[PDB]
Amino acid sequence: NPDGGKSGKAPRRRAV
Amino acid sequence: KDVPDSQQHPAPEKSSKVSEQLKCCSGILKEMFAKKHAAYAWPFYKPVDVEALGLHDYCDIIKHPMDMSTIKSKLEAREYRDAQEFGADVRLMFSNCYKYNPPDHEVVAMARKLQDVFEMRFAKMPDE
Repeated sequence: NPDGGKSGKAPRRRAV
Repeated sequence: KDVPDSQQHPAPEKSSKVSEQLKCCSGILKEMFAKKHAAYAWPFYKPVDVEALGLHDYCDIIKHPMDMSTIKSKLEAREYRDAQEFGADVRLMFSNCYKYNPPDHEVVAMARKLQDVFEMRFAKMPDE
C-alpha cells in the first residue's frame, strides 16, 4: 500500500 | 506602548471595514464552491475521506488541517477578525497537501491552480 501521502485520487481514470 | 489614535479606516457603528473585507472573502469561497471549480477542487470542499485513499499517516503530518466547508462556516459566523486571517487558513489546507504530497502529485497540482484563482480572487481587496 502506498502510504506516506495521498496516493489514491480519482482524477480522470486511474488505470493507464 | 503607543495608542493608535488613527484607526486606519474610521468607521461608524463598530467596524464597517472588517465586515466589507470578510464579505469579499465569502464571495471567494462562494465561487470556489461553484461547479466550475468543483471539477478539481472537490477534495478541498470537504475533509478528505482518509479511508477511501487508505492513508495511514494524516494526523502524523497534518497538524493544522483545514477544509473549505469548515472555513466558510466560521466566516458565516464572522469569527474572523479580518481578511489576513481568511487567506491564512485557505493556504493552510492548500499547503497541507504540499508538504505531505510531492509537488508533481495530483492534489497538489489541483491546489496549484486553485492557488492561482484564489490568489487573484484575494487580490480583489478594496480599502475604501
